[PDB]
Amino acid sequence: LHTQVGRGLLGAVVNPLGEVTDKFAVTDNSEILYRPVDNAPPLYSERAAIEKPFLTGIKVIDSLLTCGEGQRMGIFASAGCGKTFLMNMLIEHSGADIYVIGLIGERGREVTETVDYLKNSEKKSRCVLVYATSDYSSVDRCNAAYIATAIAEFFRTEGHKVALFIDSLTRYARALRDVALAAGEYPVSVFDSLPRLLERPGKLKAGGSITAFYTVLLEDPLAEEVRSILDGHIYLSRNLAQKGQFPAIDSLKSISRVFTQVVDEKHRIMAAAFRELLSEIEELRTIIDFGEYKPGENASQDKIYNKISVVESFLKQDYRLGFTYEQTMELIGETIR
Repeated sequence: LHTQVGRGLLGAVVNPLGEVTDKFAVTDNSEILYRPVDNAPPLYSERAAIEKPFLTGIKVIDSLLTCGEGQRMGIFASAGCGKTFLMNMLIEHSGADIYVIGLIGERGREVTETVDYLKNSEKKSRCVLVYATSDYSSVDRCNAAYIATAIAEFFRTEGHKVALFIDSLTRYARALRDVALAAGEYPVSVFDSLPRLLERPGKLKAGGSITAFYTVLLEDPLAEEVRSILDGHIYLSRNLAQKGQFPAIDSLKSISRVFTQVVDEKHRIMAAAFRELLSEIEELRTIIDFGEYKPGENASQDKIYNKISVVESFLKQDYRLGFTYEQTMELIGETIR
């Protein structure tokens, strides 16, 4: 019902009981406070409008799927489309003050993977990790989500720009379902914990912000209405991963619902122009695989064909590399020209 919060948790690993069990970094700060894990979402009047971009350093995201400070973004993928590696990129190449990661229902190898990743990360001293493995109860998995959010909420009230990661909402949802049948399942369900959890992030007028990334596993009914609640979603295409396209983000099947609110007109024009070229390329891919593309016949098709490699090159991104907003807009500029 209460968890540890504060700068003293920076660099630490926290189990579903709110106790530190490991560290991936050590900091000079030792601030430890206590707050409840279940807190009310901000009043609408307390919430600031999402107007400022949350840069990720990932070209396809920053250019076509631009995130906003205080936004909730879904990450939809089937294991493995490189979901974990996308999250790692989001941590490395963004510029948040503090990163809070909640790993829900992960095998435990997996938990150690994230820890070993953080142990060599440059963001190590700005991260807090909360985990719940497959060996913990369904109640403990749910609390892992609340603890991570509550930890993030404290940093937000201090005015920090916080990025919250929940991997995954899928395993969290199962745990919630198992908990629901406990006590045999007015006016409180166990099923409604999911919206309460998701409306907690955001930018506060009086405080910092929480930009949250919720991962959803694909193999689902409420995968479709976690989508309904959030402010956008990123889809990792299995097709794109197998073609060696990394990150395997399907731009055309993804959206940031705050896109036009966080980029200027010049950006908006380039993005729209890029998406059309993308659509034209997909049309040609079909025509090619149908065996109806002969060079020389249609000048427009030939012009589109010769744009495929530069477009693919723009979408491609080494996971170790991060791009500034000026670089991304510069690159997409030569792609559509």
